[PDB]
Amino acid sequence: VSTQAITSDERRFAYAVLEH
Amino acid sequence: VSTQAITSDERRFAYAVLEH
Amino acid sequence: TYSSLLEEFATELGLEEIETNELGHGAVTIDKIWVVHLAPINEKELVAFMRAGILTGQSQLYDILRKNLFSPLSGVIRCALDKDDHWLLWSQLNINDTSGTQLASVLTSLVDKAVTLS
Amino acid sequence: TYSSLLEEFATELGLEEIETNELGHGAVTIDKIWVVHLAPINEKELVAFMRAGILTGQSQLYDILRKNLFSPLSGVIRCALDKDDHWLLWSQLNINDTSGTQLASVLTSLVDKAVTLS
Repeated sequence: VSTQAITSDERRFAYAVLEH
Repeated sequence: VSTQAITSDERRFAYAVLEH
Repeated sequence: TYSSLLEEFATELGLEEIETNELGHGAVTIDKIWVVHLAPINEKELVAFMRAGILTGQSQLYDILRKNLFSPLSGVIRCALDKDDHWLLWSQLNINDTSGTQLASVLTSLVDKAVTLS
Repeated sequence: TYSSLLEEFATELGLEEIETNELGHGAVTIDKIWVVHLAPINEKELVAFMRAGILTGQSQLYDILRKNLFSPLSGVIRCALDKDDHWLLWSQLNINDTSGTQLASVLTSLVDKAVTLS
């Protein structure tokens, strides 16, 4: 694996898939 | 679960899915 | 224990004793129409699975894909297609975590989902 | 150990230390374009997952469904669709069975499969 550490509008898209 | 024990042409279809 | 698991599934279902081959592969018939195959797959785990027949026509595809997410829970039912385009459904279970009555439970779910696709 | 797993994945990848919230949810960015979400999901297990963008047009559906079979092996990549019809890919892994370098391995597979669908 080639790259590194962060996030944005997914502690939205994420937060949610994490129940859906 | 309602019914019980046996098989036929799947020790074929089975035998195979078991690698596919 | 894979054999102790089948020893107990046979009990919680009064059935003679499930005959396995040398790969511990066994089978059960359900409502006379459904064959459920059981097989150890790893050291830790088994698979229960079955054939369910043809793809509607199309687009039950999206609906399965939309539900093919991960789960916190064991015994989830997953669907694939066949070489010859029949639904195949299966669940994989930790053999030590799984009572004979969890297994019967998975099978019922297996057979529910097939009835619904078929 | 979920936190010891991320402690070691961070190492085998020299990255500061992966910040998690209170649900241990963390994220990594890959080739600058791909966000991989990591999250404990059970007591025994984690999920690694990500968004990959739109369904070709159709019929990569069958192709995923034809490959959505069970496996003896850990780290298999599974695909779902989004509410808004983007591929979501994920793998679920036993947290005790999984080294920091297995995890990097899953992520690479995750990102391979997305590149191929996208």
